Amino acid sequence: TVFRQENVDDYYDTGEELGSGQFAVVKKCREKSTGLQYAAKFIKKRRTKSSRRGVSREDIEREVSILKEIQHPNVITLHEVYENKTDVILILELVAGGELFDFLAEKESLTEEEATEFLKQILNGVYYLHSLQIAHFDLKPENIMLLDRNVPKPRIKIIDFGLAHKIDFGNEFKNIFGTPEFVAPEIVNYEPLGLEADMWSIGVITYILLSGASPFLGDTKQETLANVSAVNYEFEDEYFSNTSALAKDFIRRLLVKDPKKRMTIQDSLQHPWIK
Ligand SMILES: Cc1ccc2c(c1)c1c3c(c(C)cc1n2CCCN)C(=O)NC3=O
Repeated sequence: TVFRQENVDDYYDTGEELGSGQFAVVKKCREKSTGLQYAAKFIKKRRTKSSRRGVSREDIEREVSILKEIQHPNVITLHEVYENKTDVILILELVAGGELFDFLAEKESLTEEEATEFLKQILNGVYYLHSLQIAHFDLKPENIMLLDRNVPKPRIKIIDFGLAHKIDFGNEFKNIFGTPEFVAPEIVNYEPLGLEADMWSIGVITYILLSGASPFLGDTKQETLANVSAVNYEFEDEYFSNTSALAKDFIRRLLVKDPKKRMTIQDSLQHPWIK
């Protein structure tokens, strides 16, 4: 697909850097015509099959494709897409609030009820995504951003659709992932994937949201992958002493090895802990 060929620097005033990845850099920017602030994600094109650097066109095309289809309050919105000889620039909505977990670290421990306030927003967004048969495939704290952190009840936005996929009938999908600590066993054992994987991550995220401790993070990468696969974790009284029974039951119904037995996003919204 053909993207905007004009130089992004002709319509935007690129500036400060917000974050860096192996094949991408996101800089803050200001649109010249509106004076509005956005986020500029510079994805490095592979532009040479043999090369293991840069991202493949197919992968970029897919993220853009999914992004273009998204339109929900709890999901980042794609503004424009430019490209030149080396990069594909995605002008994304700006979540000036930064990471939800950084904002939370700056306040007194949230009550379980307040924690649920944020989690619900996450669920809403994932509810939208799964309703569109789209799996994020990379849900993790760092991808839970805040639109504005200087407001009564800050809004959360799910970002990074680089791993997102359009789950369609007819053909199974084997593997694609990131951080072991947050992926589901299906991903670890390269077994067929689906919307269930996102639900697993949700359970992992709520667990951290409540205890502040990761449920599967081990000493070595291998240990984590083994912890996740063996689906072994615990609600050690040290961290889950002030955690309701309903809270734990929610996490339990999500941290299930067998996908078909795991709670669906529809179920989670109806769970008594969420009410
Ligand atoms: C205010 C702020 C700070 C850091 C940001 C971002 C925004 C940010 C943004 C986006 C992405 C993909 C990465 C981003 N990062 C990198 C870190 C993501 N955990 C994005 O799509 N919008 C952002 O504001």
